[PDB]
Amino acid sequence: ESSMYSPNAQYYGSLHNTAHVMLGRQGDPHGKFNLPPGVMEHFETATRDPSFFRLHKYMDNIFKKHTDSFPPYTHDDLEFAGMAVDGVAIDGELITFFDEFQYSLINAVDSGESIEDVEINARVHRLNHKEFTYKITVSNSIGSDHLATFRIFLCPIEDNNGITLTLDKERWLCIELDKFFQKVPSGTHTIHRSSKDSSVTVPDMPSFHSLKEQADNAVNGGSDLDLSAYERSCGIPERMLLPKSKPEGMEFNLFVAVTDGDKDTEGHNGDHDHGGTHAQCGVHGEAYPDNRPLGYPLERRIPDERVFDGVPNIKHVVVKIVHHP
Amino acid sequence: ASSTAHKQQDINHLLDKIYEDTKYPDLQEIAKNFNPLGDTSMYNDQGAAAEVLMKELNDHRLLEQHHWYSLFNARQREEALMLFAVLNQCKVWYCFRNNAAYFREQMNEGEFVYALYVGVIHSKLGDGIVLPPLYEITPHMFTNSEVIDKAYSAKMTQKAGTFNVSFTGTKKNKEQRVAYFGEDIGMNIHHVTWHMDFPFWWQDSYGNHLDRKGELFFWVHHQLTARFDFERLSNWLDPVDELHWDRIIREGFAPLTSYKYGGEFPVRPDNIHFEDVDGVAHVHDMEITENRIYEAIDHGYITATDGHTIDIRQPKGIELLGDII
Ligand SMILES: *[C@@H]1O[C@H](CO)[C@@H](O)[C@H](O)[C@H]1NC(C)=O
Ligand SMILES: [Cl-]
Ligand SMILES: [Cu+2]
Ligand SMILES: [Cu+2]
Ligand SMILES: [Mg+2]
Ligand SMILES: [Mg+2]
Ligand SMILES: [O]
Ligand SMILES: [O]
Repeated sequence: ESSMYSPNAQYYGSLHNTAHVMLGRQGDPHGKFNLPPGVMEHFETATRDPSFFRLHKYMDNIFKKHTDSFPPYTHDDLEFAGMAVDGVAIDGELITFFDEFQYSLINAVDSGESIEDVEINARVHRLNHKEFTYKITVSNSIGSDHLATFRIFLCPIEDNNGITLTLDKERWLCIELDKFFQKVPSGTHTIHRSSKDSSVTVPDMPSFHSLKEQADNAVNGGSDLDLSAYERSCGIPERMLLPKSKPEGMEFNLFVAVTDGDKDTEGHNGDHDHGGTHAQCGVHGEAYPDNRPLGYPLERRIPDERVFDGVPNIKHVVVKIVHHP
Repeated sequence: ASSTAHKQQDINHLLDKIYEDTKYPDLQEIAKNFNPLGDTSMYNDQGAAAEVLMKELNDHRLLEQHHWYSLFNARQREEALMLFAVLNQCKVWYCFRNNAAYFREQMNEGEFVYALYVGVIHSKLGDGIVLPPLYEITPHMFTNSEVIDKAYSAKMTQKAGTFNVSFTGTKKNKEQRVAYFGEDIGMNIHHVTWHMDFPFWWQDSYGNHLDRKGELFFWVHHQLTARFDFERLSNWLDPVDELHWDRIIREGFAPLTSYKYGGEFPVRPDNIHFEDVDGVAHVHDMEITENRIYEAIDHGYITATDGHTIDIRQPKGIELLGDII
């Protein structure tokens, strides 16, 4: 990155953070023109720049050399014995669209002495999607109810040239849609999971005006303000859960791995509140709740797809996403 | 004997199994016994073209059989046109047929096929004849090497078969998306036949003027270019760039096709600069030529050999430009 956890910054330096500055300053690399830092030199702005994603794919490939160095998972590594994913379906069509969102610009302008504010807003078009629900039918033949981790990914079927991808060529392209822990009772049952409840996403932030109104209303009148209804600001926006897709529709693989929740949460508390964004943003003030490597079970090479196909607790199905312009 | 039936049959026989000595005994007899110099009254030029060609043949100056032929090769073209010139002077079909049979057995097959085609097209004796498609007369020039090899295998094993052609390149090559345009066998016949109908070597002393040829040269190629770009637009591609003598040719090409005699067609790598071609031209010569043509366009006149102006600010100007380009 590097962080202050680095055991040897004198030798390994700070590749990623220095790269942000190297890239950000390429419009004036010698300071001759006195230009200010580039968009890459703030986390507020870095993703606006196309080169952000070229830099971060470069960095991602460094990590991938390490993750690719481990032996592929075996059947015995992956099997959650007695747990079979019988079916994966979605209740509701997968549909994206653009809608409009407003935020205040008042703090950007200069207010005089004794000059009344006027409302000044920006309106942006933003991606969004319709609500849907996963229906994951699972057969538990273990003999007792068991905690399971449900890991949900969206994977490309073909590339932009129309070439069908192998699982090994898909896995590093898959995007995480959800991760959750749920007790699966003995027998056959359908788990339902709302798109709204994804542990990858958080809702749009409340506006500054709304926070002022709610705080002021609570303070005025001796009313206990409680905002325990809102989430953290870390997390993919809920509205961006799905890729845009195409008006003609595109098909993707919806990949579901159901894994041993006891093993995954050992040393923690599996059936406890982990907040709404633990997949990539963790749990405020607590240990990370999932012991598996990030990306499990897609983070190692899969040279032989037969291994995955032979594991009853892994299943993928084809889903279609349609963009409404 | 001059009936359309017999003329068509004669042409069919002359073009059959073109890489081997004729298998038709009547054509064999003509090739053995006919004397192109034996009756000057056969010809509208009192026999001159026949004398010219027979002298080259008797002096052993003609390209051997079983050898590649290119119309763009000056000497090979000159030889093909010597045979065209004989056929073009024949007054009656038996002169045309007998000279064609005679020289079929003496001349390079590529030269012979070319001369016979343009001879039929440009002689009134050819009226009513339908020329066989060149993709069945010289299939190597229209068929990728893999399919030719299967045909060779079918012949080696004496087993009939029909083999599927499936476009050059891979799906990773975006240019393959539009291979169905330039590789279409009929599009290639369109192109060769246009040039046979309107040859750059035409002189009106051959018998007639080719009206507006230089402007039709502009137009037919403008339409090929515009039609190709419509296929690119249909396939999510941008329009083609224009070539520049001082800039890279981005898109290479592997024909995966072979001559019957001469070997495989050569590949061009992606992203290469033009190099001087020994025996043809320097790249800089192409730039100078281009500059001189643009000088005429921007002057509004072409410069004659003695320096006087040839006005092109008139409707024939585009035709005169086609003539010089
Ligand atoms: C060739 O194409 C035909 C029709 O498209 C098909 O029936 C046949 O199986 C193909 N042969 C091969 C070897 O693909
Ligand atoms: Cl149920
Ligand atoms: Cu970064
Ligand atoms: Cu042409
Ligand atoms: Mg021969
Ligand atoms: Mg030149
Ligand atoms: O970043
Ligand atoms: O970052």
